[PDB]
Amino acid sequence: GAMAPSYRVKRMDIAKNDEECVVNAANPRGLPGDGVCKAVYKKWPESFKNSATPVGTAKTVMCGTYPVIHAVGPNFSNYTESEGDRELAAAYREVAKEVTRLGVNSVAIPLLSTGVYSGGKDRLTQSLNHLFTAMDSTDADVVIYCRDKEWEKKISEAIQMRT
Ligand SMILES: [Cl-]
Ligand SMILES: [Cl-]
Ligand SMILES: [Cl-]
Repeated sequence: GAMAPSYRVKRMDIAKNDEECVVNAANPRGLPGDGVCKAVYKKWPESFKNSATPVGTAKTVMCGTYPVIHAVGPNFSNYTESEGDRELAAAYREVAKEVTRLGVNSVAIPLLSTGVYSGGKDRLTQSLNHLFTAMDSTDADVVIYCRDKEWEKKISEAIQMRT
């Protein structure tokens, strides 16, 4: 575990992370995809061997010894708000199980279902709160990666609020 487990946020490409493993915002079919998923495919293509997994689950595949945790958030275009909310919470719970199983001291994580799977809605708070629910009981240093300047400020505020 980390000596003083923390949350941090950085506004940069998660493919350039300084953590011991990465969470991919994957699609269920293990396809190269768009956004975070395409950056992850370019950086760690070997990790897409048998990475297909259902919505609401996470499947880890090693790129060398570097773990890529493929976490499949729901696409809110297809799911009801209710069912999507349940699957998004479940995906993060499976990420926490994988991070724990791997014994890493740090993890790089995007906000699941906030980009092309958001169904055109702002889900910063929904996705971040489900991240916290899952990861709060883990002792890994969590580093959240985002691309928008205003999102960085809002995520930083939410982290600092809890102290
Ligand atoms: Cl960057
Ligand atoms: Cl997304
Ligand atoms: Cl963002």
